[PDB]
Amino acid sequence: KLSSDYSLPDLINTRKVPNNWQTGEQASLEEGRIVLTSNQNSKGSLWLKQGFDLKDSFTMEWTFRSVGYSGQTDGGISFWFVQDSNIPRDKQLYNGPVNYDGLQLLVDNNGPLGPTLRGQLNDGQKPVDKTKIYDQSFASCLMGYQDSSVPSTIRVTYDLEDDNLLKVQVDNKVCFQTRKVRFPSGSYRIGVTAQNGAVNNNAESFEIFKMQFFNGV
Repeated sequence: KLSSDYSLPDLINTRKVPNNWQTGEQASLEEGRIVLTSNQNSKGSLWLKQGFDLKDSFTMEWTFRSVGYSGQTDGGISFWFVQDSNIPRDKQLYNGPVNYDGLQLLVDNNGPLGPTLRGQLNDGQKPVDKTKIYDQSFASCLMGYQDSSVPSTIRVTYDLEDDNLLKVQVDNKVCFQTRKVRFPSGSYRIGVTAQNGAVNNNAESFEIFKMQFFNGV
């Protein structure tokens, strides 16, 4: 049930960035992956050009890794499913929109529990208090992500016909789920952003190996 216009092919043997996606800031396609960060204090975006018209259920699988640094930082990678009439112009929150309307999934390790993958909601009306990110997650889970030889796959499933289940999974292992989130039908934006910040002069490099978008669950 895979959808091509909203997915990212095998980047191995892709030499030019696929035409249905746009990169930004220091994001380039190196070697079978889109490297979002790689120089000290870098940032990178990678978003779909066309907007997804959400009416029914969906499954969204991201595949990523981090390399080149072990230790605490204010860096992080975040995945977005946010309502907007184009690629979000705001970059103030992990190289992404601080004033979003939908879902942010943040992988970082600067919070009270160390490495996590967390859930974050806003409605577009007022931007989020970044100093409150960790107090304001609707759901989270412990998640070693730093360096781990193999990439992790985050699987986001939204099951409209089951009292709207938002279930996130890391490597087929349940990270969290809820029914407190019901996306109103609209045109949504899909992308990932990152930054490694400045702490301890780190060069944490975030890589995107693939992303798959299915209609339905």
